[PDB]
Amino acid sequence: DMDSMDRQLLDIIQTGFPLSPRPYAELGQRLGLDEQEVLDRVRGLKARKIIRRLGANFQSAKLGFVSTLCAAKVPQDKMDAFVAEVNAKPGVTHNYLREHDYNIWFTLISPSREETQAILDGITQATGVPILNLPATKLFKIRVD
Amino acid sequence: MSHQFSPEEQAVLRIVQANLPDSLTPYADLAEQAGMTEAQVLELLGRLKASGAIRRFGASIKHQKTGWTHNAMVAWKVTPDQVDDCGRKAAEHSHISHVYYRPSSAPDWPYEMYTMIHGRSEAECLGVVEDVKRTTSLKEHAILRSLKELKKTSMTYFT
Repeated sequence: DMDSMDRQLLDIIQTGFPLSPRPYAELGQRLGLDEQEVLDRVRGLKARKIIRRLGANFQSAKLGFVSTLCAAKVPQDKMDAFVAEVNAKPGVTHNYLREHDYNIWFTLISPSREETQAILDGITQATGVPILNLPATKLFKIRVD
Repeated sequence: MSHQFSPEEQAVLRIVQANLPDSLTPYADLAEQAGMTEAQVLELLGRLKASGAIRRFGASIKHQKTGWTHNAMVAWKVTPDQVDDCGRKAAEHSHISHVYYRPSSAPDWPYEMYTMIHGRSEAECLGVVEDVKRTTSLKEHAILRSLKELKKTSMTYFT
């Protein structure tokens, strides 16, 4: 629930918030609005949680980072220890208990394929549980919208 | 990160990965916190936006036109000759958001084509599984139903 100027503003700032010294003045000139009103409107939409975040979103691969999907057959007696060693890694962003023999599925991001492998080997060493390192070699569909 | 960026550049990037300073001149505020000029801030952000290192420089909004809910992680058996064909065909579906090919040398894990399925009711997700079976050569599969979300975090590239 907002006005057409907020819809036009959000249509611009989603593609690109202006990379200029006075960006709200640049938005004001494009929208036919006073510089301060555009700041007021952005603050309001942020406060109402319509704007989640205003900043940079990176493309991991272009920063020299590699990503993988990891899987393990975790027995009930090793569960709490394994889950804790996995979650203690900052490179792990997603961890899930899944309905299969391979019941622990997690994402691991790091600067290289060698560092990711050393992290996985380090986990196996502490828990006694082997891990499948499954990087993607081909991408057909990706969600960001 | 030290190999691609100067300490000052990394300082700008540590802030922008969170939020832009809340003012009329955010690039001047970035410049003073990092030990750079405003023009240098703009050149760094412009360079990474141009190269694609910054996929998006702006606002993250609540969804777009998305409601809820049901997710379905399904892994399929695939031979090398089927890969591109099955990949491209499975990805043409509206209810699928992720299609990955992840080779596996593990004897007890023969599934390598991954489709992330969406929609509503459990049966609608099972329906897209039937849609993939009629529209592709993919047959044998494993449904990896989420039982518990153990960690959901965002990656911090600049520490």
